[PDB]
Amino acid sequence: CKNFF
Amino acid sequence: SELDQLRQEAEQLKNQIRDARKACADATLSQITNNIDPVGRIQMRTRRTLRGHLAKIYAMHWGTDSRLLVSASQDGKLIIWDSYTTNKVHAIPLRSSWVMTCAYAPSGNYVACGGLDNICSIYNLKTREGNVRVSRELAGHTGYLSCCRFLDDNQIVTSSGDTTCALWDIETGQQTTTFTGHTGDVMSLSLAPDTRLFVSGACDASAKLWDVREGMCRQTFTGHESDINAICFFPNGNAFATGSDDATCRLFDLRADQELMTYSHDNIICGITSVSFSKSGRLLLAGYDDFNCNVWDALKADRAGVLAGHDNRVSCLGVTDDGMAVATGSWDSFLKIWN
Amino acid sequence: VQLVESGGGLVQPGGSRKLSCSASGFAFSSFGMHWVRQAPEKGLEWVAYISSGSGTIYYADTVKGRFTISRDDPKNTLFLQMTSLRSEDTAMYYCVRSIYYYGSSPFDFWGQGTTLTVSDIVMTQATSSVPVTPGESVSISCRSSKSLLHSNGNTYLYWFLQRPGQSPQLLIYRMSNLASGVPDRFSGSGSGTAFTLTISRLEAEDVGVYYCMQHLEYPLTFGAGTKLEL
Amino acid sequence: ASIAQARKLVEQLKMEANIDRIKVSKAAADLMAYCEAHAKEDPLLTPVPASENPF
Amino acid sequence: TLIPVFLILFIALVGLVGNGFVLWLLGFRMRRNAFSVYVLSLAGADFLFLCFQIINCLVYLSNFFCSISINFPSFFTTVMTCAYLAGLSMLSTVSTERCLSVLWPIWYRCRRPRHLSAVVCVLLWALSLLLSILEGKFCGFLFSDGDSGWCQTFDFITAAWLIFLFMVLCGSSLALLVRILCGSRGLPLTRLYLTILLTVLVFLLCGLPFGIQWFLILWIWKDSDVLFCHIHPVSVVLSSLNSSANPIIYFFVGSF
Amino acid sequence: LSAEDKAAVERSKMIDRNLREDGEKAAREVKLLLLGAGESGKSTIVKQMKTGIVETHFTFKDLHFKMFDVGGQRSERKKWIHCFEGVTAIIFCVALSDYDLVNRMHESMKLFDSICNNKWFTDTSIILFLNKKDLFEEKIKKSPLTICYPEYAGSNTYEEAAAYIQCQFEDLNKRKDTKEIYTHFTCATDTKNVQFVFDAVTDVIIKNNLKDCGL
Ligand SMILES: CC(C)CCC[C@@H](C)[C@H]1CC[C@H]2[C@@H]3CC=C4C[C@@H](O)CC[C@]4(C)[C@H]3CC[C@]12C
Repeated sequence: CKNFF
Repeated sequence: SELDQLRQEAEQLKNQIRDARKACADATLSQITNNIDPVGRIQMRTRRTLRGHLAKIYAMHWGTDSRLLVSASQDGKLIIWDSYTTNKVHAIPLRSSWVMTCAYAPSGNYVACGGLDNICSIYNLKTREGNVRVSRELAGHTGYLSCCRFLDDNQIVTSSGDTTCALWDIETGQQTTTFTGHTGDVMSLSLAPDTRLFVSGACDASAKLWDVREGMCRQTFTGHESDINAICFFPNGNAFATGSDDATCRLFDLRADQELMTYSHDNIICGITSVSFSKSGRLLLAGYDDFNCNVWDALKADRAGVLAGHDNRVSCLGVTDDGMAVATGSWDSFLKIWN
Repeated sequence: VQLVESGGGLVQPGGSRKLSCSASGFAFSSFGMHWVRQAPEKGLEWVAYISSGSGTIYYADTVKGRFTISRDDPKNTLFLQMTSLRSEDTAMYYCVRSIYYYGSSPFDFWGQGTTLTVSDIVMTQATSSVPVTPGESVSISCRSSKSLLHSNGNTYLYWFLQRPGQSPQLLIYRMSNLASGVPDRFSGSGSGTAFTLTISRLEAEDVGVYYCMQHLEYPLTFGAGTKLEL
Repeated sequence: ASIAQARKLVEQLKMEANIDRIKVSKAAADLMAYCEAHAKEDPLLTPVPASENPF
Repeated sequence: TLIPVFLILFIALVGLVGNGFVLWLLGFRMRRNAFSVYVLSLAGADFLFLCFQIINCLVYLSNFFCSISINFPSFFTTVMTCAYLAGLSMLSTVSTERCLSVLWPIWYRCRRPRHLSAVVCVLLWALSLLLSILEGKFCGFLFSDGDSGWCQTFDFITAAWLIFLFMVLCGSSLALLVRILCGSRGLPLTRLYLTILLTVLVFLLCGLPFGIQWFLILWIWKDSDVLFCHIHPVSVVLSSLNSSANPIIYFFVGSF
Repeated sequence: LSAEDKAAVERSKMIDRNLREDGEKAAREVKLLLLGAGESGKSTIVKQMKTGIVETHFTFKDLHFKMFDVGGQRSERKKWIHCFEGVTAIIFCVALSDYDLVNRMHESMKLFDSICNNKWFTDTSIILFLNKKDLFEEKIKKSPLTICYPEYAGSNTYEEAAAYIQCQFEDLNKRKDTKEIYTHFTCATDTKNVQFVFDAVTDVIIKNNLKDCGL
C-alpha cells in the first residue's frame, strides 16, 4: 500500500 | 408672404381636423371595457427555442400555414424553420449581410429581405433546380429598407428609410406606386387583412393610412412623441396598434379616426420594437428593449403576461394565422416560441 | 433539370459492373438520390439510397452486400458499384432525385433509364389493368399492408406514371399533393391503408402503367403496376 | 420651392378633413363585438389542452 | 484532526454544487468558446476530485461515529489521482492558451483549429489517465500488488510532471505579463495582472501542496508520525480550496 | 420520426454544419466602419487600401478585412447604427483641409462627438485618420486656424496646429478608459495606412482573444 488513502 | 397665409390655412385646417376628431370623442374605450371580465395572467412558456443564428436577429415573419417561419439575422443568413420540429428547411445566404427586414409570401413561394443595401431582394423557394435563388432585385429606394411586406406573388409593399413607401411589381422590378408624405423615415408597415390598404410609421411620430388601389394617404394618426418601431392591424381590419420608443403602445381606429388607448406602465421606460395582436385581438404582444415581451390586455390596459426568456433586445415577434403560438426573435440570436 | 445514366450492356453473372449517373442543372449536393430498377416484364423495385451529404445509406435486402452506392459532390455524379451479379439483376436502372424538408416533393425527377442485361410494407394494386375511355373518370386504387398515416399527420404514398418508353414521373406526393407539372384533373385521396387515384376528364397521352409507392420506412416498395389501355 | 409643397400639403389636409368619422363609442363596441365573437378560437386568451396544441 | 475534516466537508460541498452547475451551464446550456472546452474539462476533473473527497470524508465520519468500518475499494483513488493531475494539467493549459492568445494574436484568431482544444483536452486526460493507471499498477492501489521502489520512482515521475506543470504555468504567466507590459494599450491591465497573480498564487499555495505532500514528501521527509496528524488533512483542505475556487476565477467571474 | 422526417432532421443537421462553418469564417475576420463628413478623403482611403452600403475586401498580413462605407445613405443614423455594434474598429477620416471651408470641421466634430460617445460604441476603439495633410501644409500660411477654432492660442506652422486638431479630436470621448483612440497623419502615396490599420486592429484582437479566454 502506498499510503492507504 | 403668400406661403405664410397658406401655412395659416394649414394651421386652421389641422385645428378643424382635431375639432372634428374631438367632437366624436363621446367616450373612451377604457370605460366601455370597464365592464368586461379581465383575462388574468397568461402563463406562456417557451415551447421551442430555435437556435441556428450567430448574430442579432433583426426580423422574422410567419408563414400563412402557421408552421414555417423565416428569420433574418445579421450573419448574412435568412433561415426558414419548421417550427414544430425546430428543423431548418432552408438556409439562404444573403447578398448583403446588413438585413433589417424579411417577409414570407402568403402563397409560401417567396421570401423577401432587405436592409442597408437598399434592396428588398426576393428569393424563390419552390425552384426546379432545388436551390433557393434570388428571383428579383428591387432597387429604387434611396434609404435603408425597414419593412417589406408581400401582397401576392407579384406585388410587394416596401418601407424604407428614404421617407417613402413603395408598391412594386415583381416581374418588372419597377415600383408601380410611391407613398410619400412621411417627413421622417418609415420604420414599420403592416397590411390590412383585405390588403386594399396598409399603415406605416416614421420618425414623425405619425401613422399614415395608405390605399394600394389608388395610392394616396387618406388618414394620418398622431399622438406618439418619438419614432414608432412597430405597427400591426387589429384582425378586424379596423384598428391598429403602434409601438414606439416612448414605452407606449397606442391603438388607433380607422373609422373613428383617433387614438383610443395607451398601453403604458411606469415600470417600462425602454422602447417597443415589435407589436402583434392575437387571433381575436383581445391581447396584443409587444417586444421591449428590457429583453422581454409584454402581453397587454388590448381592451383593459392591463399587463396580462411577461415573456422574459430572451437575453437581449426583443427585435421581432409574430403570431401565427392559426393563432396557436407566438414566436419572438431577439438580439441574442434565438427564436423562442411561446404558447 | 436533367439526369443522364450509363453502364448497361451485357455483363456475365458473378461479375462486377459500375453504373454512373451525372447531374446537370440542379444543386446535386442538396438532394438525396436513389436507384430504382425495373425488370423488363415487371414493375419498379427500389434498390439503394445515399442521402444528401452521404451521411445515410440504405439498401434493399436483395442487394445488401453486393451493391455499393456512393456519390461525388464536386463532379455532380451518382454512381453505383455492383459485384457478383445474377439474372435477377437484369433490369433497367433509374436514378431518382429526391429532397426531404417540409413541403418538399421527393422522387420528382427520374433519369432516363439504361437497360442492363445479365446473361416490409407490401403494396398491392387492386387490378393490374383497367379499360380506358378517353374522357372518363378513372379511379386507380392501391392497397397497403400497413397504416401509412404516420403520427405527424402525413401519409407517405406516392403516385407515379410510367408512360410507354418514358421514365416514371411524380404525379401525387404524400397521397394528396399534386406535383409540379401535372394537370389539376389528377387527384388522390384515401385513408389509412386504403387509397385511390381519381383521373377525371382523361386526356390523350396519359395511358401507361401506374405505380403506388410507400415511404413510411425503408425499404420503399412499389405497386405491381396498373396499366391503362385504350 | 416650399410653396408648392405647402399647396399639396393643404390639398392633402383638405382630403383628410372630409372623412365621415363615426363616434368612439360605436367603434369601441365594434372592438367589443370582435373580441367577444372570436374569444373561443383564440388559443392565447384561453389556454388549450395538449391534444390540440402542436407545440 | 477532526475539524480539518469538517472544514473540508464544507469546502467540498460548496465547491461540488458550484462546479456542478458550472458543468451543467457550459456543459449543455450555454454556447461555448474553445476556451470553455478547457473550463469544462477542468470542471470534470474537479468534480471527480471533489466528490471523491466527499466520499472519503463520509468514510471518516462513519468510522468515527457509526463505526461501520467501510473498507472502501482502493480502485477509485487511481481515478482520484488522475482527476487531480488532470485538473492541474488543464489549469496549466488554460495559462498556456492565454499566453498563446496574446503572443500570437492573429494566429489565435484565424488559424487556430477549432478541434485543437478538444484534442488537447483528450490527449492531456489520456496522459494523466495513463500516468495514474501506471501508478495504480506500480504501487498497489489497484487489485494487483506492487513493489516499493518501482512505486516510488514513477511516483517521482508524477511529481516531476507536476513541477513541470508549475514551470509551464509560471513561464506562460510571466510571458503574458511581459507581453502586456511591453505592448498593451487597450487593456484593463490592472484587473488582468491581479487575475494572473491570483491564479499563479492559487496554483502555488492551494493546488500544488497536496501533490507535493503525496508525491515527494512521503519518500524524502519520512518521519511517518509528525506529518500525518498535521500536514496531510490540511494539505487536502488547501486542494479542496483550489477545487472550490476554480469555477469562480475560471468561469464564474467572467460570466458574472 | 418517420423516414422523411429523419431525412429532414439530417438536412437540418447539414444546414447547422454549414451555418457553423460560415459563422466561423466570419468570426475570424475584421469588420471596420468608414465614417466622416462628405468629401473628407474617405474615397481616397478606400482606393489606397484596395447604392446602399459599400463594402470592400482586402487581406493584409493574413487578416481578412471588411470595410463598410455606410455614408452613402442620408438618413437618421440612430435607427441603423446598432447594426454595427460589435465592429472591431471604426475608421474615421477627417479632412485637415476642411478647417476653413463651409464649419465643416465643426460638422466633423459633431459627427465624431455623436458616434464616439454612442451607446453602442462605448467599447469599440476608433482609428482616426487625418488625411489631406499636404493640403494642410500649404493652407496653414494662407489663412490661420483661428477662423475654425475660436481660441487657438499660439498659432504657428503645421506642427502645433496639427497637434491641436489631434488633441481637440481626442478628448471628445467622455470615457477615455474603456475605449482607446488611434491617430495617423497620412499621405496619398504611402503604405503606412493599412500598416497602421493592422497595428491598431491587433490591440483589439488581443483584447478579444482575452475576452474569449475568460479574462
Ligand atoms: C481519452 C479519455 C481518457 C477521456 C475521458 C476523460 C473524461 C473524464 C471527460 C471529462 C470531460 C470530457 C470532455 C468534455 C468536453 C469535450 C469537448 C468536446 O468537443 C470534445 C470532447 C471533450 C474534450 C470531452 C472529452 C472527455 C472528457 C475530458
